[PDB]
Amino acid sequence: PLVDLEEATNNFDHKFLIGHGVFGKVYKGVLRDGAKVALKRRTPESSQGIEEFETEIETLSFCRHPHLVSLIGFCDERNEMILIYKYMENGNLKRHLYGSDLPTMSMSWEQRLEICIGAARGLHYLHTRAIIHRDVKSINILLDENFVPKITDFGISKKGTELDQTHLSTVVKGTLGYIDPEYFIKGRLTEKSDVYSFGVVLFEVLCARSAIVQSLPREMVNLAEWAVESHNNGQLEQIVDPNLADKIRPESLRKFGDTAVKCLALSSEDRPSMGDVLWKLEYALRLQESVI
Amino acid sequence: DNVTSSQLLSVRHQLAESAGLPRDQHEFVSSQAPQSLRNRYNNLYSHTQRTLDMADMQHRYMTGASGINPGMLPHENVDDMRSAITDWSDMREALQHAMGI
Repeated sequence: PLVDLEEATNNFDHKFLIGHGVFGKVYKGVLRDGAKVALKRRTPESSQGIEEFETEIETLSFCRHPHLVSLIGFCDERNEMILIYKYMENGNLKRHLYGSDLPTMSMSWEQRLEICIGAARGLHYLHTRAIIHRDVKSINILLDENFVPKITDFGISKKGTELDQTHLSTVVKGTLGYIDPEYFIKGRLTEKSDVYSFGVVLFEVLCARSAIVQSLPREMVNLAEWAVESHNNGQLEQIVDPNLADKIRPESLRKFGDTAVKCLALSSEDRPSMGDVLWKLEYALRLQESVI
Repeated sequence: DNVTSSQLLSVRHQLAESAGLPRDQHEFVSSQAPQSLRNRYNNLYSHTQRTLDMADMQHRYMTGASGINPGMLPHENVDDMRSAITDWSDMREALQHAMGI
């Protein structure tokens, strides 16, 4: 923080709208200056929501990136604790991938890749700043009026000391489908733990199996496991995605799947850095053009 | 909406206590399994396990006992297991019916 006080204070009475979370709710609102805004009211269930509220303040004081949700202000007044961001018109990536409703059909392959690249750029920057997100997922990737991806939610994120090389050790945190198994079985956390998590998002984008962990089908319950079962050895499956038709150039499909497979390596040792993940994605977007 | 962990755990135990067709019905599922369609039991059983586990996971996360967010909201678990209770009381009806033949 170069400038210190960005402490906005008590708006109106609550207009029931938009998303809901486990620790607190989120509402849309318009401010005195006409700015459409997003209020993460964290008063429902104060089960150490305090800690995550403060974490999302200091982590987000490095508020200077096009692919990181910009914090406008905070509260902590008369028992309340609300965080404030610009309103993302198009919501989250999950919403656009076999969630529910709103027509004009599905996203394009280019658009999908443009999003994945943008999300990578954000995560890579976090790693430049020794910040490990820990809670990377399709729900946590917001996109604006122009579908520019923005990484949201940092209540679980961790800062390191050595800057880049940090292989730290703490309690296990995250979402069921996205937890780095090495982080789960051992308790060791690394920046590469975000890479596995992002690796799931990649396949989530591809297959539109935006359900990821799905407690209905066969031995294909874990998306980060059923997809690896293919674009690794079993098939290189062109059969895993919804109706992306004959729109993906086979060479880019191999590249995208290969990268997403490499992200999901069991040991963090073998996973690519978000930096390389980024280059690979840009190259897979690139791999959609030239003659013989 | 707005569902509590105490409320949740209450619905969890409610399902667990009701996931149990009576003796004389089960006596004739491993002896006079009515057709093949009545795997509806063993499919529901495993599903109820899945429901109860996810519910138990959900609870620990809300309580602060664990930092693994299970992936769905607390009201989604109650809606899943309140549903699962009907599935059992239908099995118990379906079996009483099919076996009384």
